[PDB]
Amino acid sequence: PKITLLTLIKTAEHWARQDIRTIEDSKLRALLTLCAVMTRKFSKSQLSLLCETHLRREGLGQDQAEPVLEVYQRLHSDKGGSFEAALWQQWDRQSLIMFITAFLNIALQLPCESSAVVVSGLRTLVP
Amino acid sequence: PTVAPPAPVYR
Repeated sequence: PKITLLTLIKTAEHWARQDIRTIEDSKLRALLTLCAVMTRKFSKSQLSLLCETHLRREGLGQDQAEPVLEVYQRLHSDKGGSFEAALWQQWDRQSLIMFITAFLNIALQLPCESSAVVVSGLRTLVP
Repeated sequence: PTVAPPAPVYR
């Protein structure tokens, strides 16, 4: 199947509603890519809001904002999956699972652009 | 390749 924008979102919808703690590593690795690709569909301005929401929902302290925002920033600017590969190599499986699930559940509810002019205009078009 | 940041600590 073609990885269109719609397919990408439907794939995210689907995996957001799964318990991924027992899935094989090959699929977990692919989910990391999904999070990376999906992160890049947010404007740069929305990454702090992504971080703040991640912290709030996961019950993390403000001292965790630096590393969490860094993950989102470095995925957003990732070239050739270099940073993505580093996360896979250097984090334990439990950390990856928790970050991935957290992201997939927040990503579909946050706006992907921040300009009021963009948001207000697009709302007039929604059925 | 690079050096990843630390994973989030739950507490």
